[PDB]
Order: sequence, then C-alpha cells, then structure tokens
Amino acid sequence: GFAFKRGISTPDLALITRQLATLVQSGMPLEECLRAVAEQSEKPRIRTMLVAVRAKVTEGYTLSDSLGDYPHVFDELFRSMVAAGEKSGHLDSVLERLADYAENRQKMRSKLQQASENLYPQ
Ligand SMILES: [Ca+2]
Repeated sequence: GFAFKRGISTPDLALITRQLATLVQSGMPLEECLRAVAEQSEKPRIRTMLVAVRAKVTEGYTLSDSLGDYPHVFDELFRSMVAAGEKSGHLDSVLERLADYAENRQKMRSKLQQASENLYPQ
C-alpha cells in the first residue's frame, strides 16, 4: 500500500498564492476568496484541491490545517507561516509575504531551468 503524489508547478503555486493574498487583503471572507481562486483556475486539479481546502475551512478548520491535507503541495514552512498569521490575526500580511516569496521562487527557479536547457543543447 504505497502511495505517491506530486505537488504543483512553482508558477502555479505563485499564481494561487498571489490571488489568495490579493482577495484576503481586499477584505472578502476567506471561504469566498478560496472559491474565486478555484473558479478562476485553468487547472482542474488545482480547482479540485482549492474546493477541498475551502470545504474544510467551511467545516471550521483553519487555513493552515486545511492546507495540511495537501502537504505535497504546501510545505511545512508555507503552512507554518499561514498558521502564524491565523494565530496572530495577520493572515492578510502573511499571505502577502508568501505571495512575494513564491513569485521570487518561480522567477529564480524558472531562470535556472531555462539556463540549464540553454547550455545543454548549445
Ligand atoms: Ca508585495
């Protein structure tokens, strides 16, 4: 009974984290923010995931706890940061920090991937 799951692409994580941060900072309810990010996704799997995260949130779970249903997508640091914002009343600010982080991660990582590819078939 071995299982294996992969997360999402670094740009896909950057997009959904930016969108969530944007919506939460505009003052819309968290559950409605999760709905909009899901409904705006081009990726069926991400829609399904965020529907599922939202479903746990509506059943009373914190965002951090709900994201822990997808540990292969949101790592311990990401979830820890969310948990910190929620425990402290600064989810809005932590999501902004997570969105900036994920964006810079995507950019840096994409560069390396591209440079690797560039040099290889040179
Ligand atoms: Ca920023």
